[PDB]
Amino acid sequence: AKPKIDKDFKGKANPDTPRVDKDTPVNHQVGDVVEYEIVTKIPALANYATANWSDRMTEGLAFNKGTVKVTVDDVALEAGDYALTEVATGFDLKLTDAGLAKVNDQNAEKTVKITYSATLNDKAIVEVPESNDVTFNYGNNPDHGNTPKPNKPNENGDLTLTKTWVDATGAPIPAGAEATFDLVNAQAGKVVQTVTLTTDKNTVTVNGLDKNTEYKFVERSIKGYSADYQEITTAGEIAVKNWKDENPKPLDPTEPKVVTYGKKFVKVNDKDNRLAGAEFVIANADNAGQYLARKADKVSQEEKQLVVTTKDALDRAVAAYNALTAQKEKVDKAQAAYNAAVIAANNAFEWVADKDNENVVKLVSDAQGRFEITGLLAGTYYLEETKQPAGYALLTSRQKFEVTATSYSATGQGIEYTAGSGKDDATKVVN
Ligand code: NA
Repeated sequence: AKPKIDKDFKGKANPDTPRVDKDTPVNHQVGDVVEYEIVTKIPALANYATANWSDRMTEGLAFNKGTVKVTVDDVALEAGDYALTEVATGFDLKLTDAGLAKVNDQNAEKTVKITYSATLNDKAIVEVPESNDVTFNYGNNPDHGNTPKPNKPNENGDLTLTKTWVDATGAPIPAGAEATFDLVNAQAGKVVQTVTLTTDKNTVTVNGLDKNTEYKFVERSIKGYSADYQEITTAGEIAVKNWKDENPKPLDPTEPKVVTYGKKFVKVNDKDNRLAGAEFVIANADNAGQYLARKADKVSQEEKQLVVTTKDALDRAVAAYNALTAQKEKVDKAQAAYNAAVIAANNAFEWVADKDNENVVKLVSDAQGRFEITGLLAGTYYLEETKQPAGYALLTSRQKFEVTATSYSATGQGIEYTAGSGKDDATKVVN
């Protein structure tokens, strides 16, 4: 009777028997190309006027335009069978009359498969998942529904919902019913707040949200109305239009999640004094092996140049600081600028045999001894010091560290990343 849907990583999707652990994010490294598949079962003897799929992704996943492929019963559709619209944050794929004829009026269940990919990018934050979000909007009447578009709150934590209503022709009409929405953290898929719009007030502001987190208002199905989520035009505002299409509720599968990991370090001496200007690379073995580098063909000339120029300025700041008596915030700022340039340039990682390779990632301690690495797979890695802090001997041994699902954030480690934090969330490196 009703169609069935699932979305998962390529090869895992199963509309009949969806995977049990979907909610648990799968560890990837920055630059990974994540392959997705949507599988939809359409019943025999269907007579749909609309069969539309739409997907929107959180900002750390860059939809790869041109990667969409669609098959029915493992047979490729023709260009004329669907209308595909691609945007920075995803796509909409709508069957034309020609495409509908291939899933309608069939004597057996039809299986639609849509595959595509997205690239995990440098906007991803360690331990915060990234996600897509597919909705299948269908019915015997034309349907105007689509998938939610995630959005961040305004600077002060406010996110506002506005709802309007139209008939099947697009003409405004009064609210047809009370409308309930679940405000969902779009990264993790957890509901944070439920709101209800009465028939006389079509807007509501939710306060206290995280300005660096994406959310979405997911409409609970209202009988005979389809939810058309408007493109995002500004932070802190989400608009929804309800069409009186008189179609069934849409299909809304449980999407998988991806996540990257990281590690924090503090450079100190034997008295726990924090040291600026120590430089390190990362190796994949306790001796020999390879070193962590950004992939040269995935980084622009401008991105590479910024790493170099900010490093030069950091070198100058470290020099000027080291000249000061015990009795510079300049170092911290310069180091943060360099760190930001490194993150922006680290679009993808690879392992290289030559530690002198110009693309090898180089970490530098600030005036609080701090340095860090983000965007990694879990594993056992090894720091190698390449430049000692002024006045100290070069370390001779590599230092083992473990990257895990909580290694960036957890206490129970060597030292406070930032003194006084109360969290021992960094690896201690002693000079
Ligand atoms: Na969905």
